[PDB]
Amino acid sequence: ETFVMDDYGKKSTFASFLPGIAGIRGIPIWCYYVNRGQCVVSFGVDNKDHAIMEFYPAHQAYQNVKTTGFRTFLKKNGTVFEPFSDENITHRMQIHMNGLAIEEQNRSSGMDTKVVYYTLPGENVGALVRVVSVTNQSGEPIELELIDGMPAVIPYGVSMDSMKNMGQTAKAWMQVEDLSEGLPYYRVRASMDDTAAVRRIDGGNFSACCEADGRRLQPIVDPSLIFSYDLSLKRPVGFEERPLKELLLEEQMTQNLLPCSFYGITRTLAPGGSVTLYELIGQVENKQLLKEYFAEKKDAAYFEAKKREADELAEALTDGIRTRTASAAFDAYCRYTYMDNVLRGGYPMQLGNNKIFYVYSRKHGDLERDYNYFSMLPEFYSQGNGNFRDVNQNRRCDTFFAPFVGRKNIQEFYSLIQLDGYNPLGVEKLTYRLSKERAKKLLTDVKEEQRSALIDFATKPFTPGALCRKFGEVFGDTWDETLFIRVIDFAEEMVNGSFGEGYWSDHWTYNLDLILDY
Amino acid sequence: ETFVMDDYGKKSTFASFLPGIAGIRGIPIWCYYVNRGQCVVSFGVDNKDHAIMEFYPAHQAYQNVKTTGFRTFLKKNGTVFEPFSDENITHRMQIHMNGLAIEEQNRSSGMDTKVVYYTLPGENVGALVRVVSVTNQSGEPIELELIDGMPAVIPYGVSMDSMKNMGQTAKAWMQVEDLSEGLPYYRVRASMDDTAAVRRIDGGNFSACCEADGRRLQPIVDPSLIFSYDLSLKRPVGFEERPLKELLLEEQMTQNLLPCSFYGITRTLAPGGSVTLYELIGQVENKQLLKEYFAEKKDAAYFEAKKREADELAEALTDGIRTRTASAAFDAYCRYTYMDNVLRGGYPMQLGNNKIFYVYSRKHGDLERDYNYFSMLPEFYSQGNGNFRDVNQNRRCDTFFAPFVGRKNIQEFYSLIQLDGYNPLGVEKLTYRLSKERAKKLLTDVKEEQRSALIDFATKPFTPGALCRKFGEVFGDTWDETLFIRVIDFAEEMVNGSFGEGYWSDHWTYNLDLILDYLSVFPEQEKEMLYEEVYTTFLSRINVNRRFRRYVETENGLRQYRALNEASRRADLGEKLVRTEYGSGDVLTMTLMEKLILLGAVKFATLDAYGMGIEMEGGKPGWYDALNGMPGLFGSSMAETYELARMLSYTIEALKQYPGEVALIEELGCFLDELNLITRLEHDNIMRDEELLSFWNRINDAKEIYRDKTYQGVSGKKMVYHTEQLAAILEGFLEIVTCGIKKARRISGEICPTYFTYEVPEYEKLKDGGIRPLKFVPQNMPYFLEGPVRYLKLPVEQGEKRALYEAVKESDLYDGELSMYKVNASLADSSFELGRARAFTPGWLENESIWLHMEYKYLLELLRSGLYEEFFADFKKAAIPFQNPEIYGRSIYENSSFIASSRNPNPSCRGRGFVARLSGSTIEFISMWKEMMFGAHPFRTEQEELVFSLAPAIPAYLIPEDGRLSAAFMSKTTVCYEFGGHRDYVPGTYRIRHMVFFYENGSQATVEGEKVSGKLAEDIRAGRVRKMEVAVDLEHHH
Ligand SMILES: OC[C@H]1O[C@@H](O[C@@H]2[C@@H](O)[C@H](O[C@@H]3[C@@H](O)[C@H](O[C@@H]4[C@@H](O)[C@H](O[C@@H]5[C@@H](O)[C@H](O)O[C@H](CO)[C@H]5O)O[C@H](CO)[C@H]4O)O[C@H](CO)[C@H]3O)O[C@H](CO)[C@H]2O)[C@H](O)[C@@H](O)[C@@H]1O
Ligand SMILES: OC[C@H]1O[C@@H](O[C@@H]2[C@@H](O)[C@H](O[C@@H]3[C@@H](O)[C@H](O[C@@H]4[C@@H](O)[C@H](O[C@@H]5[C@@H](O)[C@H](O)O[C@H](CO)[C@H]5O)O[C@H](CO)[C@H]4O)O[C@H](CO)[C@H]3O)O[C@H](CO)[C@H]2O)[C@H](O)[C@@H](O)[C@@H]1O
Repeated sequence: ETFVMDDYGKKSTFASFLPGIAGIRGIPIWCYYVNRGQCVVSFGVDNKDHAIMEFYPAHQAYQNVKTTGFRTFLKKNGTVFEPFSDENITHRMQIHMNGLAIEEQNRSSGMDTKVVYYTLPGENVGALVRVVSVTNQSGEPIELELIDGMPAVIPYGVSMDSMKNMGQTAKAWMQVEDLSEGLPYYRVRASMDDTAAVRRIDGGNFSACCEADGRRLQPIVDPSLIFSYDLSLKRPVGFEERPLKELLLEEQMTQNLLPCSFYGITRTLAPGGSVTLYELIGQVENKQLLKEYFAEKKDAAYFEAKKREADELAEALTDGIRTRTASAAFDAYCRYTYMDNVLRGGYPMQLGNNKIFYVYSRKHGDLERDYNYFSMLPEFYSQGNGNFRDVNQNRRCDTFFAPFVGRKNIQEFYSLIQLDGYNPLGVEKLTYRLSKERAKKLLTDVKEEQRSALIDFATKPFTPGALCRKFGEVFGDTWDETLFIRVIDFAEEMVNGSFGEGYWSDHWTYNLDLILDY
Repeated sequence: ETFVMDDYGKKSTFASFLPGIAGIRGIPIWCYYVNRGQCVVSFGVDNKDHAIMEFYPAHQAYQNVKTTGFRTFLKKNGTVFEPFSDENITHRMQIHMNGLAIEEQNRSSGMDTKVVYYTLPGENVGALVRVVSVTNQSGEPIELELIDGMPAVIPYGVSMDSMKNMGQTAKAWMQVEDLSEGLPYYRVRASMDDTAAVRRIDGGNFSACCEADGRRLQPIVDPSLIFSYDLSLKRPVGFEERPLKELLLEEQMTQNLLPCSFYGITRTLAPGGSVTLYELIGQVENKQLLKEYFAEKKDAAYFEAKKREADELAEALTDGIRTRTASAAFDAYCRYTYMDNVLRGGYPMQLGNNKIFYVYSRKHGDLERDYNYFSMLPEFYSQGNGNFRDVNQNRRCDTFFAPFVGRKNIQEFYSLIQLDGYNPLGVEKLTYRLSKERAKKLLTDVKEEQRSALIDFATKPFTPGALCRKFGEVFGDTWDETLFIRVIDFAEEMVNGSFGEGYWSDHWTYNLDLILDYLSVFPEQEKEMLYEEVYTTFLSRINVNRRFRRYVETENGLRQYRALNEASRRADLGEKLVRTEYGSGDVLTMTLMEKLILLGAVKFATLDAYGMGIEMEGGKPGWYDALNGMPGLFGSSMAETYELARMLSYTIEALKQYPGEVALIEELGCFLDELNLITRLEHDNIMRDEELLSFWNRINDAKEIYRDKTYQGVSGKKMVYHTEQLAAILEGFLEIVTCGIKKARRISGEICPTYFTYEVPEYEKLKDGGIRPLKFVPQNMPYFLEGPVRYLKLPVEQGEKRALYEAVKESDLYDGELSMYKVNASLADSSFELGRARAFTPGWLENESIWLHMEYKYLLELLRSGLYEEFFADFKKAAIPFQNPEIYGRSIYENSSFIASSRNPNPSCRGRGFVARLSGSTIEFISMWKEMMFGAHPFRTEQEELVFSLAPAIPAYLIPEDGRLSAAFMSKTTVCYEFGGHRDYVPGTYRIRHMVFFYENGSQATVEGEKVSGKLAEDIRAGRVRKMEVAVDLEHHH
């Protein structure tokens, strides 16, 4: 069920990505990786211009993975080693359905390193969980000092074109705050553009690291404390010159720089011992939500439960094509193909009692499809728009797997045919609108102050995720789902369709297949 | 003359660039470098999207210099070393005037490496020459295999945005051809864009490497043959695994890849031996030109001659400011400053017999000014366009160095002033056009086939470089320059000027400096300059809205956002001049006096309600560009008021000096009469009142009437006047301005203010839709250094200026530790809508930093006022050449935009320059040097007779032990002094004994005393004297 590659550093290069599914009640993110270094290039939330790690095409991703990617440094008795930096040392790679784990077995230094990547499922905050473990395989106790983190974090509010063109001047707006509390907040001082909503940048990027006991660690945001005069990020000269304890006591730059995030601990490892770290890198919209999320302590059990939930999510999503044949590769390929088809087209689900909804759909884009401008919705019940041909083809055999769909697809794709035989290119995401009298009749078990806001929001067109977020923000934390179900059920479907760019001559031929499949 | 830095890898980072001058007959290129790796980041020809090396900002340049920059690999008996990769190994760096050389001394491997960079001068093809030498310092013979080249070459036809966004997909169009011939050609297979001219990409990038013997080498274009699976370009795994000889025999990729260029040789070096390589990386437009260029073999003598020519080009360009003082750093800084000023403004030269041309000008841009879009012309007689303010300031002292220029600058920069007082932002490059009959008459000694093409090309507008290129392409290689000279001479000058983006409120104040600089050399031409009818008027493009319609009400209160009406937008291609008969007659001509009167009248009657500042109604701020939101808050500036007062005083003096008759257009005369009536009516009310509204309404109504009447067209009818009425009107205006300045000084405090910001609490809505204010509430602003700098120009007594200097020294504008003058006080207590300046950290960019331009302006104003001792004391400490190179973190011969002050939160960055060089302080330093070496007025006029005298003022720390100082006067005559002691020779404390003149024909002359008048002065001003000997206090003692 898993694919294992040995010595991926010396093999041919390829680019892949995580599925980025956070479930019904999660915030999805996008992450791409290559088979070089620590196998992470860029990731972020929503579309571009909101990326925690700078986005690169495939060539630049291959060229700059080992410098701007995740970095891990070790020191064993005055000598500094760097895992996943030398291809001669044996290393391995595993590709799960919804995960990625790599490891290295360095027989010279007698230490093993394992890194696990997965997306945090089913939480109000979208982030990328990262677990790092180091095991001592020598025969004597050792004194180990570890540093691990990301050397370049793009502050919130910096556009991609700005970063790639006017980067030197863009450093005037960069800052990092809240270092004493252990939750650094990366955002711009003021809006880059010369328009309204000045000093309105409230969202930011956060990073938190903790051990098994659950206590957070003091971060390092000044790259000059680790590399000193070396601006190529190739040698940790500062780490070699000075002990880790001294570095944490030194004053750090917080403004007019490109901030980083490194966490360090000091430990003495007995033979057979191990050290584990847990990290969370994500993006929020205000400090209040971030503070509320960390109102309860996070520990190892929480992270392992989240990892199991993330695996089970994909394993249950792709449970409708399970087969058994002579070769397991065939059924593994079948499951992967079904997952990809669901990811591109959209998984059908039954919403309310008479509505049909599609989730996980997105405008695809990757390190090789760099000409596209991908976009995702960072809220509950994630969905996205797409082209006509792709969505029409992907939903060809949707009735067979989900009998309750019926003839929704046929009506949807035959109502987009104009009187002259041509059809619009775009198929926008679903939305719902509620009338006046029905809205006033349904809302009879709520306070007037909440009722006014709810009836003002529900009348305008909305998406289910936005409705759920508004429900939460209005009712606090002790609401009921029956009201949401009734509002969705009594809502009215809103028509969809965008003209796009032009008229093709082959988009009309993919409907007889739907008719025959039904 | 050269700056040497040791172990530049471990020092603080900085960014610089080569001057990129290829001479008159060369193709210039642009190249930037940093103090990391091999010190080359990106270079190319023309603007961006045509770069051989990918362009990066400063941060990315620092981060990726060691990977995408030039790479050198060595192998000594199975072990691979890489020079300029480890900072522990000793290395050195030298910065020449027009070159760059680095070296490394590796005592472990016992090998030395030296790399030299320079631009190829005076050739039809622009390229970057690179010389690499390796010397064996061991005691035994070694077997050396060398590989050197560039790992990433951008094929011709790939845009920058494409490379930085869609690079993975863009590799489908990349290819490399002509590998057997040894001249690889990098270009795209077809045009990237989906438009016409398909398969028309003919230009490309080429690289050629040869040894001393002149034979070319087989290149390597596949990076996978050197790095193998290592895609990070960090380890040459392929080179380590296999010998060099085997690599050259293997098949290489030529399509669907990012090509590189590596050259390799194999040699056995005896102890003390050396190996040298020469390279050429450039860009052409067709293969035929490249083949023709390499029709003759290139060898070591050719390259060394080219290097000597490149050095001599700069050494001769900067030969007009040569001096000799106690410290060589001072004269080196003077030469560098003059070179930078020439590079930004343009070197004057005499083209043909009656034309004046400027070369080497460009739209500047560098790794730190990444927001600009630089552009250069890749042809002979290189030139470029620029902004109005920068070009106007850079050519302030151009007449002194080049007497033959005359009054070209004054006419050029006064013909760009529109009838409403504003001027276009852009000043495009010069161009020429030839008529029909003259073209057919001149071309009578050429074949018909060539004549048709020549007369078809010459009629259309053209540049001299394009004309020379067409001449060459038509005539082959055996033409004559007399035809080109005659065509240039008989060509007609074409008008220039582009509207740009918007209207500022400070571009008009940099012309009195030009007038005074011209008059300081030709004191007897004043009347002729004033009463010459040659100046034209630029045609306005956008007219400003009325004051009532300029106000928009928002939630925060009443604002001033709308400033221009789009309904009256003009076309930027129809006409660039103003004609009589409402646009259907001949070209309108006005005298200089009329222009001065119009400027004074228009800049008057624009004062704010309180009558202190001048409204910035053009939608843009003044000199301080960071506060780009001030015009939206009813902003006003006192610097414009001071400049207006100075200009009006000068105009009054000029009118009272030469009586006569002055003619003005009808509208200007009516405006002057109405303004005189308003002033005569409300002078009494102005004196005793705080807030003035009726005066503001009357003057704004008159100005609006005049502006709307004159915008749509002006008749050629002209009204005669006299001098007494104009003198009286200008005296009244000057009195009003002086009263306003006094009121502003009373209100502000101990230091003269610089800006004001009003807020109207109550307003009345009109029936037509406009908004009529009822009252204004002034608000104070933090102190700025520009205020006192402008105020020092006014003619006040010495005591007030000394008190102002003491107050400024005691105030917060004077940094304590650095002993320099900041730009402004704390802005943290002002409104948040001021602009981008409020979003910057204090002590960084234009926020409480040390701006060299304003500091040098203040020092120059101190010098001109007569505070010689204070000027010397402050210049000893605030000058760039006197700074500590370690703290400054840069060569002391180069300027910077600003220096971080003590307010910077990071202590380690306090006292370091930024934004490379080419700031506005170069012209300030040039003026300071001129007035310090020769005095304010070398030439005077009395009873229509020229008088020549010198009044130098040199501080004690510049006179050498032998007491001899030399400087270049008029860039042709050398003046040598002889001081008899070590003391400050301020004027009034010394007397000149005698002077000796050396004519160019060998005759001598000795004039006793200090005053020389007559034919000797005429010869001196005409450059007929080669050397002078001036003695102060007789001979020199111990
Ligand atoms: O055969 C292989 C595949 O070919 C594909 O066709 C490609 C075609 O789609 C591509 O078109 C280019 C446009 O995508 C490109 O779009 C531009 C935007 O990128 C730009 O905005 C970005 C902005 O998103 C970012 O934040 O900032 C950037 C810097 O400011 C900014 O550039 O806006 C532009 C203006 O709106 C917009 O045009 O524009 C290019 C130039 O016009 C287009 O060329 O072109 C490729 C090369 O020709 C094609 O290969 C097919 O679609 C695939 O099916 C094939 O598999
Ligand atoms: O106080 C410090 C200094 O501040 C400066 O003000 C800065 C201001 O000039 C800057 O304006 C930005 C524009 O320069 C920028 O221009 C855009 C172009 O870059 C773009 O074309 C490029 C193209 O050249 C390249 O080949 O491809 C690129 C990718 O496709 C493409 O982006 O075209 C745009 C549309 O025409 C054009 O706007 O645009 C930015 C966004 O509008 C502007 O912000 O902004 C800075 C930050 O606000 C200012 O600091 C002063 O000028 C200096 O005097 C000060 O020293």
